[PDB]
Amino acid sequence: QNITEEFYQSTCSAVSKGYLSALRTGWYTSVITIELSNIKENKCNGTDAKVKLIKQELDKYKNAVTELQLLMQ
Amino acid sequence: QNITEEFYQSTCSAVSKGYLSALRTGWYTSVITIELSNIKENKCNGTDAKVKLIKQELDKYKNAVTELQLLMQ
Amino acid sequence: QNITEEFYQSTCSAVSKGYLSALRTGWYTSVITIELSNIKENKCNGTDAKVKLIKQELDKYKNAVTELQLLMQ
Amino acid sequence: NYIDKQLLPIVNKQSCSISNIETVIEFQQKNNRLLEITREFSVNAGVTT
Amino acid sequence: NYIDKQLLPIVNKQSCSISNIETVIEFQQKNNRLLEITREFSVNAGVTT
Amino acid sequence: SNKGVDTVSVGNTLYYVNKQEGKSLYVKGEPIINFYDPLVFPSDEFDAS
Repeated sequence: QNITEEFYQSTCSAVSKGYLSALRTGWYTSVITIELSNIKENKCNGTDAKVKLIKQELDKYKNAVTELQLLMQ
Repeated sequence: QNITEEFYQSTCSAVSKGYLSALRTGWYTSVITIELSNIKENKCNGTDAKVKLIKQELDKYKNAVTELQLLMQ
Repeated sequence: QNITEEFYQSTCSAVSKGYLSALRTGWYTSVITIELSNIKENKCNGTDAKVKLIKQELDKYKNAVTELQLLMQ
Repeated sequence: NYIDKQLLPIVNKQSCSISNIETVIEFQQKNNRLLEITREFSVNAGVTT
Repeated sequence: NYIDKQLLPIVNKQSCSISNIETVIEFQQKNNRLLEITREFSVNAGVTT
Repeated sequence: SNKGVDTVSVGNTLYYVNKQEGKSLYVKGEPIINFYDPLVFPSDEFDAS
């Protein structure tokens, strides 16, 4: 055990000694990039033609990306 | 560039002049509602009868909604 | 109505009387565990052999768990 | 009698799994906005910032 | 021989794809609670409020 | 000291010097079994007839 407590009745306070420190004095930046593994619509028909999973799943993304592209100014 | 800095040795302090402001003095509320595009169980059997995706996927939701209905009082 | 306001011109301050209280003086801990409903890979071939959903879906998890196992020290 | 009593029951059983699946996707997909919201309300217990 | 050597190999390849799918789904579904937890610990680095 | 004392009462308000251990909770999960059914044709009895 390193950490301890000292108690002073003179001031009726308690110190907690035995800590090593790190004082943040600046910032370090990094530019992380990432790429989209893009899907190409597969042309042909499924069980239900009224259902285009590949298309809707892209517009779900595209539209998400768009809503973020409006936050940068 | 608008923003600049002045340094006063008299007080050993530095001001950062050149900011335009917006001071929040109240709130503006809005009530947004949204509806569930509900799925109706499709009655018929699948490849594995012991697997009811649609029912469990609703109970996954239903039960989530229920857990929120318990936080309001 | 319980809550009221008193206004003092003497001090130019306003009190809000009429609140009942709860003062946190400690913590109550509980150890929650949860188990993984594990999937066993199904060995046989699908429409596209180059696609191993069950395997990739575990490695998606496995790798998340691993990345957390690196946060405890 | 094999086509009709054996292989068509399974192709149709298959035609049902694929309808359920295509739907569970389309449910997580059309209610995308709802499902996200209801998540981060679950995570902040009703008040999010 | 078309039914048995050509078309049954594909119906069975499909009955396997659909079990994989149905399982990967049923995995995101029974461990639904776990996966949230393990998500929000990743996002708060181990301590969430 | 937090060794000897776990509680300190001061009047009508109770302070807790040490955290209070609680019920342990467990959420049990059983492995999900994927099942399929291969569709096999009896060619040998047929290739004889």
